[PDB]
Amino acid sequence: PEEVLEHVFSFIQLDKDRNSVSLVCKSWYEIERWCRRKVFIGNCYAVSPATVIRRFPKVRSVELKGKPHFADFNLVPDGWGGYVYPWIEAMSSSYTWLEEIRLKRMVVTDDCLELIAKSFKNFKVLVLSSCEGFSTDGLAAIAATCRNLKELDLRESDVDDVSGHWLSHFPDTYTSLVSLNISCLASEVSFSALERLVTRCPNLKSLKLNRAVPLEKLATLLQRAPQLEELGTGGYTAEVRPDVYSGLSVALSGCKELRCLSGFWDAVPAYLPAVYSVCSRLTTLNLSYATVQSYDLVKLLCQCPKLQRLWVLDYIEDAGLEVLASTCKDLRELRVFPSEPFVMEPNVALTEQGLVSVSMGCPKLESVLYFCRQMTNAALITIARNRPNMTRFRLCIIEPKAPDYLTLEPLDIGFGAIVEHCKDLRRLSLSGLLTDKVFEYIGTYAKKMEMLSVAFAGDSDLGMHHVLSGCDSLRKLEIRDCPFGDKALLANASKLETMRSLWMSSCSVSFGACKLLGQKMPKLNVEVIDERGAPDSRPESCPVERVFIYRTVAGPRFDMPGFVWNM
Amino acid sequence: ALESQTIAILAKVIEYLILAANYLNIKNLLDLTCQTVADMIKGKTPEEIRTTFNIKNDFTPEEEEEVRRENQWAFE
Ligand SMILES: O=P(O)(O)O[C@H]1[C@H](OP(=O)(O)O)[C@@H](OP(=O)(O)O)[C@H](OP(=O)(O)O)[C@@H](OP(=O)(O)O)[C@H]1OP(=O)(O)O
Ligand SMILES: CCCC[C@H](C(=O)O)c1c[nH]c2ccccc12
Repeated sequence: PEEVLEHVFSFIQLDKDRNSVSLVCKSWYEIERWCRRKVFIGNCYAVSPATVIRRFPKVRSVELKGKPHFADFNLVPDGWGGYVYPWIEAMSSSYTWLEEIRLKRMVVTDDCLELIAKSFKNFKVLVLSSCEGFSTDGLAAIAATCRNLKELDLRESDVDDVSGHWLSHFPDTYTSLVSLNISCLASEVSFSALERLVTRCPNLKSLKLNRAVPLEKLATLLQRAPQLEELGTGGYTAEVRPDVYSGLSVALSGCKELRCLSGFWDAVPAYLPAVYSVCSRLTTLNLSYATVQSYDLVKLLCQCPKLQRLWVLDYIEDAGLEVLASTCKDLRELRVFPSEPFVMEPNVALTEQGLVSVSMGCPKLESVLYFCRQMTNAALITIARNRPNMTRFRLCIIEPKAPDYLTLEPLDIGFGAIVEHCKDLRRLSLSGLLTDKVFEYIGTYAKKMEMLSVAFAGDSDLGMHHVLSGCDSLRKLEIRDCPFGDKALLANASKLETMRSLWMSSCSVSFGACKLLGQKMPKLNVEVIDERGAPDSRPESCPVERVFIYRTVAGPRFDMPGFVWNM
Repeated sequence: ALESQTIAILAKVIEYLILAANYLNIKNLLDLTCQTVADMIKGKTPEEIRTTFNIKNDFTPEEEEEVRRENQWAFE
């Protein structure tokens, strides 16, 4: 009975649950749209501003993702798309009460930022995860205008460096900042502006600095920010001096609420110890940019018993992870990045025994990203054996098509065990020497798997076909340099419709099959992204460079650059 | 005790269905019941729900499908 329904509905905040209510009857469809607070739009071309604005009119929070994931590997050329302007314009006049905009991998310009700033009075949360196309003039515009701002989170964005002067446009009456993340900025912000800023903002819980803030100034900021829950240091290097060390040590330990640490660029082993007051209550540690050798890392990790997330270079090494394994019983997620990929010549001693160790040791480990240079099915089988609760596993063997190094064999059984034994594996990245067999594996067992990424693997379309055929939960599949082509793709065209997207580049998908697929399937945009010009000026049997395929309810897009073609 | 600015069947109202908590204006209890009802739903299909109430569908597949498409393709 309406009022009551409104209120019951407010308790439901899950997109899948929201959707689910909207389909019970016309009447629930109706109440529900009207009191929908946020929309998640994982593919910005899947639907149109106007469609969204007109269904869900009282929206306070919008999330948009642009380019697909393989943009992070440089495999989507510029101009491709991602433009958010149309969204701001549309929402600008329609969404007065709009508070948050989280964009991922979109093009965002100074003009957008301006328009956000101008149209949105209650505007509180701007996250720009991996965006590009604005400069600090844009951020100035936000600083100056958004009286109520709470988050300015620029994680990974590519900014134009005009000047670190944008930050000082926050007016002296501004206090409401909760989270500031400027790690991608190279522009040196004004230290006094910042410091003054940190001080009048009593609710600021997350501060992530850029490299330009030097170690020596860290302590000062922290004295102003004693209630911080997350800190990302700036530069973490300096002349060794016990004044400096000590000022650090105290300020750091006056932050009793600190749980996450990152930053550490150029970090000096002499100054990490400063951070040991925090270590014992720390849940997230991100040591990705520290090039500190293993023992140092070990000394830091020994005293991190409550640690849930660790990202670290492979400098940690096997011994490293052996420690981690006895030390952090609560560890949920581990990411080991490479320190030196473009050498095939082991500069660290990080092997598979590392991950193997962690997997007996951490009852709760369930997300992995691991870069090593060698692997075996026995490792993988053991890992799968040990970690049935695993839910994301991304292995990345550096030298491609590398076989198991003891038996010289494919890694198919290795990975088979992962997918067999890890019934909630919701995500997966593969590497090493792999035959169509792994795919039969994936297809038979990976039933909950949502996301698969594959490179230099498989034998024939039969690989891709097992995957489109068996993987019931698939949402995103992305393939590069495999011998998958037309057969697999057309035998399974209707699957594409149950999936947010598929991406294939440097594969064997002919221009011919692209056209056919377009025709069979009006409602997919089947996009050829190719850089040698008109496709119809090559024999239709010729492989396209890249094709990107996604369902949409909006038909072909209006912003294709010159090297993109909708079939 | 005294609350519903609707003020200002007896059932458990005093020893503290929604209808009408609602009523009579007992803010807090509305929240007590509405949150637990909401649970009745979290993680249930649209059929599963309309079963466990007494809303019979009035969606003719034309529309029932077109919504499910928008929902999934664009909002999930
Ligand atoms: O949910 P999606 O629409 O598939 O977005 C996913 C997803 O984000 P959420 O899980 O937070 O919703 C991944 O989360 P996990 O797989 O890590 O649990 C995230 O992974 P990471 O942020 O941890 O890397 C991943 O990021 P990415 O694709 O850059 O690896 C991102 O993918 P999208 O680019 O498709 O959003
Ligand atoms: C810098 C992050 C790289 C990890 C990436 C992934 O986990 O998606 C990955 C890992 N192994 C892969 C094989 C094919 C395509 C993508 C991957």
